[PDB]
Amino acid sequence: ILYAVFGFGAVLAVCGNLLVMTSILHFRQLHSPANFLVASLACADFLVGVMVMPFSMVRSVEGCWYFGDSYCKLHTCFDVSFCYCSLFHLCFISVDRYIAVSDPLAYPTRFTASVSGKCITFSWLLSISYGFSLIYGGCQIAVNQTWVFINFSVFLIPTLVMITVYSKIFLIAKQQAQNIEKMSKDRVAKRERKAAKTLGIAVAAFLLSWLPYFIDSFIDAFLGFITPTYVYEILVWIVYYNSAMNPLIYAFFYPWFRKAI
Amino acid sequence: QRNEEKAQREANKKIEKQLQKDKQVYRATHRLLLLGADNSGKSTIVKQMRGIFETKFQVDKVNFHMFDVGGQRDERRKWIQCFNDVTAIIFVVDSSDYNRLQEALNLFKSIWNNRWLRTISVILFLNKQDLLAEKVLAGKSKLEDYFPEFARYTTPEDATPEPGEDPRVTRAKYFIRDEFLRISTASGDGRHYCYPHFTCAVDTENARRIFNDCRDIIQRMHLRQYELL
Amino acid sequence: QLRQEAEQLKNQIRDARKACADATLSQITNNIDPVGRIQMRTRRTLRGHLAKIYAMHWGTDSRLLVSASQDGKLIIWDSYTTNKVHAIPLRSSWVMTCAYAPSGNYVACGGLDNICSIYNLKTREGNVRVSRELAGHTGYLSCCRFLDDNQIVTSSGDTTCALWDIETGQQTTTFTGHTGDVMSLSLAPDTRLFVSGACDASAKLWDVREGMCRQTFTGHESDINAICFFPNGNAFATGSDDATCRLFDLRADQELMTYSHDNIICGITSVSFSKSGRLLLAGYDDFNCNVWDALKADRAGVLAGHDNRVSCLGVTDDGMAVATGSWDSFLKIWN
Amino acid sequence: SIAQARKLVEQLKMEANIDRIKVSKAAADLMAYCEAHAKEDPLLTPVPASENPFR
Amino acid sequence: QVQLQESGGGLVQPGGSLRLSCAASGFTFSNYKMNWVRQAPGKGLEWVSDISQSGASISYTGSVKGRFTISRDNAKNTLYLQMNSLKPEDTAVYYCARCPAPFTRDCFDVTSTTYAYRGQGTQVTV
Ligand SMILES: CC(C)CCC[C@@H](C)[C@H]1CC[C@H]2[C@@H]3CC=C4C[C@@H](OC(=O)CCC(=O)O)CC[C@]4(C)[C@H]3CC[C@]12C
Ligand SMILES: CN(C)C1CCCCC1
Repeated sequence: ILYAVFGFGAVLAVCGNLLVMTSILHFRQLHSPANFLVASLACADFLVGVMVMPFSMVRSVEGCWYFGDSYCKLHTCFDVSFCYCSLFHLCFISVDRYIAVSDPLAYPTRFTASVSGKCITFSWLLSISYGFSLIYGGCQIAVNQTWVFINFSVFLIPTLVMITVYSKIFLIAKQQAQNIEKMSKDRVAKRERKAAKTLGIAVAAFLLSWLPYFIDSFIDAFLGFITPTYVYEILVWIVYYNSAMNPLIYAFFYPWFRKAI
Repeated sequence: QRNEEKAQREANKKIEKQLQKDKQVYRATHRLLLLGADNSGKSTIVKQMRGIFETKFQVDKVNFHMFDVGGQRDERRKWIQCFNDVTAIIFVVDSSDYNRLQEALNLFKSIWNNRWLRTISVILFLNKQDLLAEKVLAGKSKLEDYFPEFARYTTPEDATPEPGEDPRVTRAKYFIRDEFLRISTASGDGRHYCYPHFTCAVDTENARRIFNDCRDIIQRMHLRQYELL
Repeated sequence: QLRQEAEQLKNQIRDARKACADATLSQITNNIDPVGRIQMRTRRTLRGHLAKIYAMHWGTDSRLLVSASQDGKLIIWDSYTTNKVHAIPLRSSWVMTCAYAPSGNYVACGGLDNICSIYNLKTREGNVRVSRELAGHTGYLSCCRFLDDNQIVTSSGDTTCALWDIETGQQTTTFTGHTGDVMSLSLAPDTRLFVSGACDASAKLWDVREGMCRQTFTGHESDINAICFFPNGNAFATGSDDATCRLFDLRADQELMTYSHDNIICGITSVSFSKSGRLLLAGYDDFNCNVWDALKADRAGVLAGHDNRVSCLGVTDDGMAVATGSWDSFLKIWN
Repeated sequence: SIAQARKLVEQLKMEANIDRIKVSKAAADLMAYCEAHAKEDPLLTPVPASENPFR
Repeated sequence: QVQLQESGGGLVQPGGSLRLSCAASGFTFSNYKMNWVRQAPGKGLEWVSDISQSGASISYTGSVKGRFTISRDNAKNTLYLQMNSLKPEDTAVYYCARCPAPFTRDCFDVTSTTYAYRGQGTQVTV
């Protein structure tokens, strides 16, 4: 019965991502260095919902992996490369907004399309390399008390980079918002509310999805309370929902992207 | 026919290379429209910083081209529409005139509510403050005679007067600034903003001012597009 | 006291105009069938300009077109294949007009810089360079058009048109008479007459040889932006800030028909006819162009394709195409 | 501005001695031209995709 | 064509009253913000007042504020300026002006030396 919500999540990961890929690649007024990162994230998020998500759709509820060893290996490698490629992309987009808001005059010179390409290629190669160098009845990635620390640490690096810059932008947004009213205090708070809303939703969209799955892993390995498998799959699904979260948060939420369509 | 098409494609490639090479340059520089009356010291400010008088100044690795339009006739209704894409309008006012000041206000109001010139920020310079201070101390010409509402104006608590400045001069100064800012904030819609400054003819810190205002303008443009402001 | 006879003579002229007006171009035309529902779509979209386009001009071969953009670029496109042919960098980036010579050899452009620059496209070396710069105007050049390779007509923002002999470089004739900025210029098929519309809401016909205005046409309520002869050359059309187009015939010396709608409230920027003169195409400030039946004054179609202000609009001599340039830096070809 | 007014009045008077035709004649002429040349207007008559060079 | 005709004015003693009228023809009077400007003897054109399309927002130059009243009647397509308590710095040629384009709340070039949408003006001397 729980397949309903997973199916709804899969639909968004697939229905709606096309009009982002084709929009960015086709509409010539969006060929900006910033939107290249967004397109790369969109294609990573789609390929998550095309390769690994459908193969874990009915396999999860069934409880048995009825495909084979090679199928499991591909489904795991793709999963640990794809989800982490999406992570580094979110980090790169974030740094892009930071460079756009702070130091805005030298923005075109510092962040060119070439640098966008380097960042995208770096993210892809790093994700694939990590997947290959880590990974290579049913399946269950071994814990061995050591693996989790790695998995998390690599998650721990870009999120802190991507928490701090979004906070720094908020204070920039806070500083500016005061300048309108003083030059022209519920008035300033009106704009502070919207700024906080946009940054908070952007942060929560990833921080409420990946983190439960890493705290569950930690309590499983350390505290000793073995988690029943099904709970593991619900955590996996909540970590895969971020792939559908990204197209809504980064593309649809912006009016200019709306007017592009 | 294949030869002609191949040569045409080669020419288009060699052209697109040059446009790619020039797009960086065009995006790097910021264009500024310098407007002001004959009395206003826009000539002296552009001379100190340095048909159409183009000047270029470079600060903090950023290049601005200021385009003073001098060769045209009195009418500006049509040639102004050429400057929808400039980063800012630097609008210079001779604040010690008291007689051609409403002219400045009218021009500023016309610029503000222009359909094409909307969404353009105005960096407002109030030149000749020395002469205004001298005139106010002299007391020969009374400002109220020109602006009745100044008879009840009160200097606001947020004012930051210069050391050794008489309250009269501060009051007149900020009256003029507020006269401009009323027009500025009457209908802004948050797309563009006015940035008023108090400058003299012996002031050498203007270029950094324009740099700061341009940085603020571009920051606001980025913040509104990311919906963070 | 002079204004007294001026005013009474204007009254006499208006009375003569009223007397000569028996039927309007509404009852005579109502009998024919409507033109239909013309829908056009963008065959080609030319991309490459950095800033907003102001002007453009087809070739006489209906192949090539020059376009002028505020980044300081004069770019020649091959319309069929969307390839570029030349990309000329301008001395001044505020170019408000361009012309492509009828022989195809020359291109002209000018604007706020007060000088009209003429460029040759077929040098022995191969590159494109400044053939000659014409100076003498004291206002921005709003439009320039070529009589031939050696004679060009220009219209400036200093209330004056000028006929230039290019070899000598001097203005052979100085047409004066307008009160406001002359914003548009259109030449007759015989290249003997030409109409010019200015900001005083007036369009004046000039004989190129005589050098003095032959007829004057009023009827607008605001600044005229665009003007264009009817293909046969016995009429012309003008667009203004009134959001209305009007058709004036030379021999009748009176407005025939006005094209306007209650919905439309923004001014016209560019006007051009078709080959047959049955379709009048007008670009508006609301980011899209409208196609009127020039005879029945109906709205026949809409070229809703542009993201910003539609600046220039033109139609091939062959009549196979319509180019529209706008303020979003994109040329579009319609068919 | 006496010279300006004088020249303006002289020019305006010079434009009164023009041979004008009836408006109906002009309307008929324009309609006749449009009807005569309509058969060769690629915009008026939908061009077939065969010989339309924007295929 | 666009024709603005001023009327009223003359020789009045200081502290008197005048009524300046402007008849408009050749355009939709209801759709343009209308202005009054003056040309002092030996001075440049000076903007005096303006009134918006429906008369909702009226503005005056600071000098004359409190004693002049601008109004417009779109029924008969006329613009009015009521002049009270004249003083001998008010002598000038008064020009009615129309704003360059309709549906706009900016008005450029109205004080230009050779504007195309102003009447001949009336002499008001005191
Ligand atoms: C992680 C936590 C903090 C938030 C989880 C919910 C978000 C993913 C939701 C909350 C509000 C939603 C937005 C609310 C409204 C719209 C407008 C909608 O466009 C419309 O035209 C619908 C009508 C409307 O504009 O309200 C497109 C989706 C979007 C951006 C939604 C995208 C998804 C959002 C950001
Ligand atoms: C099972 N999925 C959701 C996880 C696996 C570990 C890396 C992050 C993604």
